[PDB]
Amino acid sequence: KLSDSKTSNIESVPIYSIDEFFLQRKLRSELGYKDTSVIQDLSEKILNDIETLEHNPVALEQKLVDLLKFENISLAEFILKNRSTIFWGIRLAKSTENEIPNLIEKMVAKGLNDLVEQYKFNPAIPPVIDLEKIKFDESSKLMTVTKVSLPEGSFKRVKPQYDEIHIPAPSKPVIDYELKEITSLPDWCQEAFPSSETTSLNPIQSKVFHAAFEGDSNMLICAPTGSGKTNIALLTVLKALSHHYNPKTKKLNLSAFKIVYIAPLKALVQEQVREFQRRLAFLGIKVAELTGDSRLSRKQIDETQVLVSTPEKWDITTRNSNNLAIVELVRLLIIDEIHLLHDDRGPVLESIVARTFWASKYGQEYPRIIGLSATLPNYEDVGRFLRVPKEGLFYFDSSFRPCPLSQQFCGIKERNSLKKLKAMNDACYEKVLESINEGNQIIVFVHSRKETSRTATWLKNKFAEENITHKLTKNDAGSKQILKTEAANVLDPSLRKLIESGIGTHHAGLTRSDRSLSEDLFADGLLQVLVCTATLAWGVNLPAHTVIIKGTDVYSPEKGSWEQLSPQDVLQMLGRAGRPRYDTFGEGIIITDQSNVQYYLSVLNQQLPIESQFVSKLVDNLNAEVVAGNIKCRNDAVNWLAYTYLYVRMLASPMLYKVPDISSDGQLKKFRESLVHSALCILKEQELVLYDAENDVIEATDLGNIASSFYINHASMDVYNRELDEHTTQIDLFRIFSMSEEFKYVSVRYEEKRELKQLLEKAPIPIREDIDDPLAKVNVLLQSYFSQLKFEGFALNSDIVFIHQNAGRLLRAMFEICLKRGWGHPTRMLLNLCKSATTKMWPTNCPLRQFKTCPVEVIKRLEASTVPWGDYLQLETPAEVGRAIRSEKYGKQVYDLLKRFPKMSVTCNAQPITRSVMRFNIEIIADWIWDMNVHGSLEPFLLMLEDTDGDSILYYDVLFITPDIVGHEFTLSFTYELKQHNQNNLPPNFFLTLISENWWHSEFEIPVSFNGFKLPKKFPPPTPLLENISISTSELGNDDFSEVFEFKTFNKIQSQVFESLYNSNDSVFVGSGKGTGKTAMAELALLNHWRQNKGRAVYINPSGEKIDFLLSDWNKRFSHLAGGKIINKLGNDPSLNLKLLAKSHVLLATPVQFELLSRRWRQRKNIQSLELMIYDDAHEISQGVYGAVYETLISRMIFIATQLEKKIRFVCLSNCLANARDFGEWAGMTKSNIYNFSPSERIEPLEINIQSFKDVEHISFNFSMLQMAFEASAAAAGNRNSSSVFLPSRKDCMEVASAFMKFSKAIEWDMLNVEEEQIVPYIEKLTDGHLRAPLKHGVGILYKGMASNDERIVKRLYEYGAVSVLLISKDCSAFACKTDEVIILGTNLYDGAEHKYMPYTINELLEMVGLASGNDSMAGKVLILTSHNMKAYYKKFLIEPLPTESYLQYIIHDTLNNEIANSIIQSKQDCVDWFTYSYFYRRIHVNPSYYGVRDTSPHGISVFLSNLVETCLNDLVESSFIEIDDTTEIISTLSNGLIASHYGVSFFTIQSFVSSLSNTSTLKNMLYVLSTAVEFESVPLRKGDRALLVKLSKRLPLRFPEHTSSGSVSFKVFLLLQAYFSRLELPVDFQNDLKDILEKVVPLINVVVDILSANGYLNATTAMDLAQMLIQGVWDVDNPLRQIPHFNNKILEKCKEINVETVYDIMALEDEERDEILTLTDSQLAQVAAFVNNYPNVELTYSLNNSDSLISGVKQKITIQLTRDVEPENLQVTSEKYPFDKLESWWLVLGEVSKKELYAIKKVTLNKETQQYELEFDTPTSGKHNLTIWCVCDSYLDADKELSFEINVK
Repeated sequence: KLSDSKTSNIESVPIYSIDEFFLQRKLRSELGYKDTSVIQDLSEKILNDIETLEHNPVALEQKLVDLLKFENISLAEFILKNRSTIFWGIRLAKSTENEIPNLIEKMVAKGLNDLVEQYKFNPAIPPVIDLEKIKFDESSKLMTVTKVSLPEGSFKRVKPQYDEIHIPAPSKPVIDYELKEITSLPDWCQEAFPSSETTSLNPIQSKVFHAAFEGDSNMLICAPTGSGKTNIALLTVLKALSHHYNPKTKKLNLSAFKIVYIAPLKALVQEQVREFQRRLAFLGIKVAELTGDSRLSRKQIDETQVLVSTPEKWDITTRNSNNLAIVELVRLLIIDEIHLLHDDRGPVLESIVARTFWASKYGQEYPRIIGLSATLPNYEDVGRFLRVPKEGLFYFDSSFRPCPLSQQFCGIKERNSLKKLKAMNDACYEKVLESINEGNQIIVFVHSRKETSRTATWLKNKFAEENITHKLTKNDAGSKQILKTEAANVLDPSLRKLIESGIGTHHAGLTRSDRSLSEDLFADGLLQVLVCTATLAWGVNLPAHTVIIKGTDVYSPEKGSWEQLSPQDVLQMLGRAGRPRYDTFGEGIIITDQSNVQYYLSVLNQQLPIESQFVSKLVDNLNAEVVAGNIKCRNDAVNWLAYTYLYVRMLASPMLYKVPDISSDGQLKKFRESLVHSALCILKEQELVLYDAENDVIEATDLGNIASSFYINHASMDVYNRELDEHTTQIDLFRIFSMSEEFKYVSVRYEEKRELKQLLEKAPIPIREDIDDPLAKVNVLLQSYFSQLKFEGFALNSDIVFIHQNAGRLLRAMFEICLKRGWGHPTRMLLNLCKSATTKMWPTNCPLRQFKTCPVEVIKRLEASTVPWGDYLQLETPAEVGRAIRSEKYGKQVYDLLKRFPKMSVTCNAQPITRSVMRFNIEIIADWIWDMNVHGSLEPFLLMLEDTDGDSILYYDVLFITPDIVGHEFTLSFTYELKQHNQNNLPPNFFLTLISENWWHSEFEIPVSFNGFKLPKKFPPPTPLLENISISTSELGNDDFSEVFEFKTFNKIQSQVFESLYNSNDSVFVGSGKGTGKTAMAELALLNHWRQNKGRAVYINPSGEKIDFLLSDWNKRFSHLAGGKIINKLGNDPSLNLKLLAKSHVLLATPVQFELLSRRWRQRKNIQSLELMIYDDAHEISQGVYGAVYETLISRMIFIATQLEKKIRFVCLSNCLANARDFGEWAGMTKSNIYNFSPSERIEPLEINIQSFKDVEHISFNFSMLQMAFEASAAAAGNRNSSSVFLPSRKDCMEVASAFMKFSKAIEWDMLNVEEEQIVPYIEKLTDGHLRAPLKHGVGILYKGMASNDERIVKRLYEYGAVSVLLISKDCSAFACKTDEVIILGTNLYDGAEHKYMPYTINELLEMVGLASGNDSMAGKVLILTSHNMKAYYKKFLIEPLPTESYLQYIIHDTLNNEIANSIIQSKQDCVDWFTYSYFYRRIHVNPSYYGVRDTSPHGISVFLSNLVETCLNDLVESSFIEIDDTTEIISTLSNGLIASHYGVSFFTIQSFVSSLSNTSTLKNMLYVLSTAVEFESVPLRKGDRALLVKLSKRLPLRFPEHTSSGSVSFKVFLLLQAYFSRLELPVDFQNDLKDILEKVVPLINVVVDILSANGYLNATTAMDLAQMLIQGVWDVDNPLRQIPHFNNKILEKCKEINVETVYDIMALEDEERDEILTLTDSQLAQVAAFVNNYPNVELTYSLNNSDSLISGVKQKITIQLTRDVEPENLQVTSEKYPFDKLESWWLVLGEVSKKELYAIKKVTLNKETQQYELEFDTPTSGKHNLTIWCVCDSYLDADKELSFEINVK
């Protein structure tokens, strides 16, 4: 443990780590005595002083101060704290014969504490090699053979200034194959080849056709200059497309299919993207240039199938693990210009090909490997490299060129400098005039940039001197016209004069339009000569008859000098020689020095060998692989090297690669080992990787990851690692930058010295380096680039270009390094430096400059204003903007930009979970207009939490701002384990900074917590268990009880609490780990409660599944043994539930369900009749709102026990907690029996594994985790321990199932875990097809919404051992299929609420973990796969349970309003009085920091409560929920709040409804209003489901209002309720979402209608009509028979024929009629009977006490009699669509239709066959009125009855 100072972990030492050599190591290392003997004697003396000193630690401290020479006191302190521990620890390790005495001696010497503490816990020889010796010393000339061979017909002609060595054009070849005609091809590809001039493939393209199109073999095609690579590629592309094209379907699967094209330069890449885009458009395939210049633009790249890119972008892409997801998809790889293997880039291509054939692993399929090459020797070896058989290995010579190319080599002989300029110029003019005089055009390549125009001038003047006739025109009447007319120049450069002489200049730097209009002139035959830069050879396809190369000797900043033109450039340039259709032959001519002669010949006549340059970067490519985890020992690298070109070429030729001994090693194993070690130890010593040389183990480090993933050379990384201090400031960073390997050879030429010094003098950032020093040059040029200066010299320009080219990735690497080390200012500065690096601007410049569309004149007025830029942002009007910039015109413009500038507003706070842990909660709003044109698809932001100083970085993350989160402010939270320094001494404040990754002066930072906080006191100890092999079924009084538990023995931890449960009648708490058996504990309390004949018993549990099981379980074991009725509860019908409570001895309910009853304990007598209440899984009283309600419940029951004096017994069952004391005192527990055990108290052994993976914290999971998981799973299955895997969702289960099939079907372990024969019948149980083929291969699946039969089958099959691999959706944690081993794949799940990925929490994960119990002696095994940001937290809180805090603070309005409603709380004081019974109140005192308490003092807490309540009460009266009768004052409930409390709806939902519902609102509007309820926030919102909702919105008529976000759940609800009304077929997800939605509707629509009916708005009758639709699952507009169960369209249709519409006609239907209509099965028929024979029929009889004599405005009473045809046995409503219970309730309504006024209304339950109700109403205005009485049912349709009558008013 490395640190600048002593920590408590470093200080204390355990015995087992104190080995036989510990002390001397520690002394020697700590003190610094390299010599052995010194420490050898010293340690002896120290231990002797420890031994013989029978005094004290002080005397030893003195003696140690003496021996350790008064310094290194921390060492003395190490010795002091571990005096006896080390002193005896060093002894025990020497021998057992010494040990046996030493334990006794140590025990007798009172050392027993340390002993209990103790009990409580390759034959390698490395050969060094010189990498310099291995790399080729011959420099630019890789000529391995001086002997060149020319074809006959060639000849040498000597001339005064040069030798002309020329070779004639090659003869046409005689192929013995007939070419494929364009029409001879298959049908689906005819447009892959244009209506060509020849309509046939050429010989090269024809011979290869077989394997290239009909076969799928890997291959290497080596062909001469310009072989039409496009078509050759297209053939193979078309072949790859084959096995994805559907058989009969004339369409093509553009999924699970990708192709890639690798080309040397980006230009050619773009050219091929163009040539492959429109060319393959007809197939519908999309092509793309791989935006490798963006790592964010690799997520959206997936929509394209054809990728064209550079080797480096591809290498980075494939190397970075995050992209491994889509690598498997590729099945075709075309490498263009493979012959670069000899070039410096080769190692990359080699690395890629190596990568392909290396980590195939599970894949077993290698993509189509196809290489396109030039004709050069060693094509043989490239074959063995690329795995090419002879069936694909092809080789063509110059003869098969589409246009034969003649050669002429000009060898200049000059000794003079300038005279060579005329040597080239005269030799050029010789050939310019030679060619042009022969009636054809020419093209010329130059060595530099502007040189093209300098050469153009010389040639123009040389002809003006003489001819100017051959280049003038081919016809002055029809050519010089355009030359003088349109071809005459409009463009602006000097070309105005040049172009008129018939010459061209394609300079890489001219305006695009100029270039276009320029090359179009050479194309159309006007210009007779085109001079150009190299770029033309790579980009635009513009052929010419003769090509001439001038210069050849080119400058290379990488080497800081000059080198000969590379072979590839020459070949590519000659790639533009000739015109196939027009010319019979082409021609190439070269101008070079006689020193070169043979080299360019060896290039252009098949002599240049292809040798590997891999060694040069071997160390880098090795590092990359080690990072990938593909190398862990030497032999991995040894095997890795076998897939390289180097290897093959070494095998083929050991004498050229300098291998000493192939004689012994012939396979080159030993050599590979040596080389591998030789590189690996360099990586070791440079701190890239960690390597144990002897024992063979390799582990990549942060630096290695940064090195590989950011594509940096190891040397630079070393420099950065070693030079970069934590104290580094701006000035040093530039020097650190300069020292990079990339600037190794930056020569400070004296020619440049003057011009440089001019800059160096006046640089804005100090440079300590002298003018004659590379570092200074680099620094200057970079700082110059940041000011975008201009230079005249080519030498300077090329250099600064190179610099600013690499500066980006270098600086990014530096930043990442600084961030990983946690150094503030370095990263802070470096980010802005990277920004300046990319944006060409200093932080002193105004960001308006950064916009591509901005006011030019405005900015310079701001840069020179001295005014803070941030002050312009708050100018909220174009006027002030116009003022600020001194312009009306540009004000209106820039105003829009200010409003479009990335800016945010943030706020946050601190929350101490526990002493050592601080939680940070932040809330952020993004405030700008997302102008896509500039912002792009995404704006990243660096989030950084740092210390007081701004030095050390505490926490960091990256926030990704997308378009649809702007304006939509949101929250985020994270964990920081508090610094041990700060933990003891409170610091003032931290700083939370947020800065844009690429926008200037967006930075905004703020402080955190500060205002003072009290950290919770460190947790007290748990209560361990004393020895028990005790308790039995016979300790139970009744023998009948003994037959319940069966297992005579009681579980270990379970037996302990027995006495205080089975016997004692006291309030009791049991916190026991989940999986230990609390379920069985609960039963004892009941058995005691029962045997003593107490009374009604209430079992509470939020876990629905467990309730559902327990009901089905208990009445099979308990009901008939003592006369008890057990029954559960559906909260959806409180009225039913009340009766269920009254009608049962014991019941099961969720917290909210029972709370819904208890919230009127005042009236409901059967509440206080209770005596026993069991509170299972109580730990969830902190689980949000439902938990807050759960808290409120038990709080109430306490309050009831108090207020009604009669005591109630509380039996709380929970999992492991923190300080149970609060929970105990809260529930009035006897402090004696509030048991609380720790997690590590499990009755069985559990072994939890946890693994961290990088770059997954913002996604579900990745490939490595999947592989890991399946490895662990199969490995577990191999040992008869079946495995259960938890996944985020069903989708993932399916995908992972497929993954299981491919994974298994490619290895040894791959079985069903059972016979392949006996299992077949169960495949016939496909009630869900999805599970067919997966389970068929031995993988079980489980998901929410699964059919009952499926779940039965699969789970039972799993238990039978039919499958050891179980896949479970997180949702189904409830389905507790306990197993031998559990796996957790990913801990993140996306949520559209917070608009990001959300992590698993302790409870879910724990509930998952609980499912572990190895067969008897076997340990239960758990594997958790997660991210780096979470591992610490999980391992922290899974062993040390998280503190249970109160969520109650969020539901204050609801509970307060409810308590006010029952007139329990009447005064302000009574609120606080009530609060005293809550966990919140007892918990806010022990951690006032967590709950936002302003003052830590108890006084402050009381103040907090007072202020809280006051604000709440004001909030309540604000929206008319309560009324405060002033004076003590007294408070009373009002309508809205009374409704809220009555039905149990959130305050804000009510508020929303009130201010949204109107007298003009309609059915649609009421639906929309309904969908906005707060209660729907718990409804899922899966990633991308919106797309599905849009698809549904086109099937449904009602339109969601466009003036609200469709990324909200209200949208989903609004649509799905319609889908429910329309009985529309839905997905498996939406139906569960639908069920969840429907669960919460019944007591909501009642609130709607009750709101409406209170204001006298007759519209209430609408909301009712809505209520019916919700219960029968149909629009109230359809045939009254559709609501009947199973009445399909056939029956519905038949009913027309018999003239039947109403339900009444169906029950009145004769039997002989049913037989011909009801074709349904018996069950369905039974349901039909169940619906029909309960369909109510009522008769309405109004009886007004006096039908005329009413006083105006007097409250006249009317009596309404409701009668029923029969006595109803059961008001249980039936509906095949509504999946709950419900009463048949009726609305009585009295209102005036003409005035839309409802006079009276009454909600009733029509139980008796006849009854009557009294209503009273306000007599309306004087005159006469038409009153109408409705009687409607809220559960059925078309059974509604109405009456109307006239009234007269005085």
